Amino acid sequence: AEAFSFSPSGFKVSTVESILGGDVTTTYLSSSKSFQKDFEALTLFINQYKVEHVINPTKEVSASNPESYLANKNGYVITLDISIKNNSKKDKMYKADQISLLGASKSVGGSLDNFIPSGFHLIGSSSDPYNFTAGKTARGLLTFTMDEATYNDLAKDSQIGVPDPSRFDSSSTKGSSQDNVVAPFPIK
Amino acid sequence: EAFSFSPSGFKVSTVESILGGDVTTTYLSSSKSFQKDFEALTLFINQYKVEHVINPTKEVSASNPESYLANKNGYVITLDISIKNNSKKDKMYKADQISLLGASKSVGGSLDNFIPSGFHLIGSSSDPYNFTAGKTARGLLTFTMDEATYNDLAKDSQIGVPDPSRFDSSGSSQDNVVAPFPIK
Ligand code: NA
Ligand code: NA
Repeated sequence: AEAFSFSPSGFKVSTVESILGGDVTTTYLSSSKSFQKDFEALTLFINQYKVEHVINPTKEVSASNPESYLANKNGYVITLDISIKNNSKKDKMYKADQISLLGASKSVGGSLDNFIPSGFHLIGSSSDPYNFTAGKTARGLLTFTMDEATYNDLAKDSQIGVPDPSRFDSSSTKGSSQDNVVAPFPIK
Repeated sequence: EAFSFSPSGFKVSTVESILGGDVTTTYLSSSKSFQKDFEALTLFINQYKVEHVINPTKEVSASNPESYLANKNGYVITLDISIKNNSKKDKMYKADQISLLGASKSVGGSLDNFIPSGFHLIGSSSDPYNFTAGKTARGLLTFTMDEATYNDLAKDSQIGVPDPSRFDSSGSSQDNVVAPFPIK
């Protein structure tokens, strides 16, 4: 496999190495579906994910680009291939960058941009990437970027926190009605 | 008696005043239990209580999120927290983005629900989310949930406290904290 894609072989190609250089290794790969949650209207699937260890990065990265966090230190990038299926007849909002990884004493927020090539972003609709068209399934990437200590903190019994889409639904007026999921999410 | 930050004052049930029914404090932590020094802000948890609400009897406006527990049993967890701004510049923080992280569920906080007048966490008179340089703000943060959700959290309970950097206009540099938070 030469170019990154959502296929089983394409997914193994390192966007991270293309950006940071250095010594990059895939330390964990989960190539089969590992999560499905049916909320009221949206179903979220995790199709596959990978964990990459970057040491001794060597490429130039714009200091203002959030990816630069790992341009001058070792760390890990965890890339998830996710799908959001809208089962409703109405468009629904979701903000997948609000998904987090939960470790022992640290948590890491998701990104819909870091280490994600054009063509592979999670986009609900052209009018608004956060608005998921009725009936459709959108597929794209979500990444978590961290230093080595943070990976080590998450290494055993990490979880993934997935907010209820109701947080983003203007008709929902009680925060306590949210069914926010916390699920096992091994990264080692 | 009236609510206050004293050890006995903190035990006064604002929740019962709003919901009626039968309200019982099932867990009480009366000594400082959490401190994190972020870049500019230090956040402390001074004390907290867990209250079980059974069969509320008082009317609550439907437009008030407190009404989540107007017609069901549940729990309200109230924290007394302080935020000190060690910087020479005012800093933003939205403490309602703190969450309780359970075994399989999480619950977001509120700076409004079940909090008595005079005890809100208010960073400054300009904007409650803006914390005045060199000052310490103190006030309440609550978490409201049904019984099943409490039971889930209580099995394996942590608190998630976001790095204030997320609210500072000027991501992986975030030092987001997860801390033990026993609630039974
Ligand atoms: Na944890
Ligand atoms: Na937990």
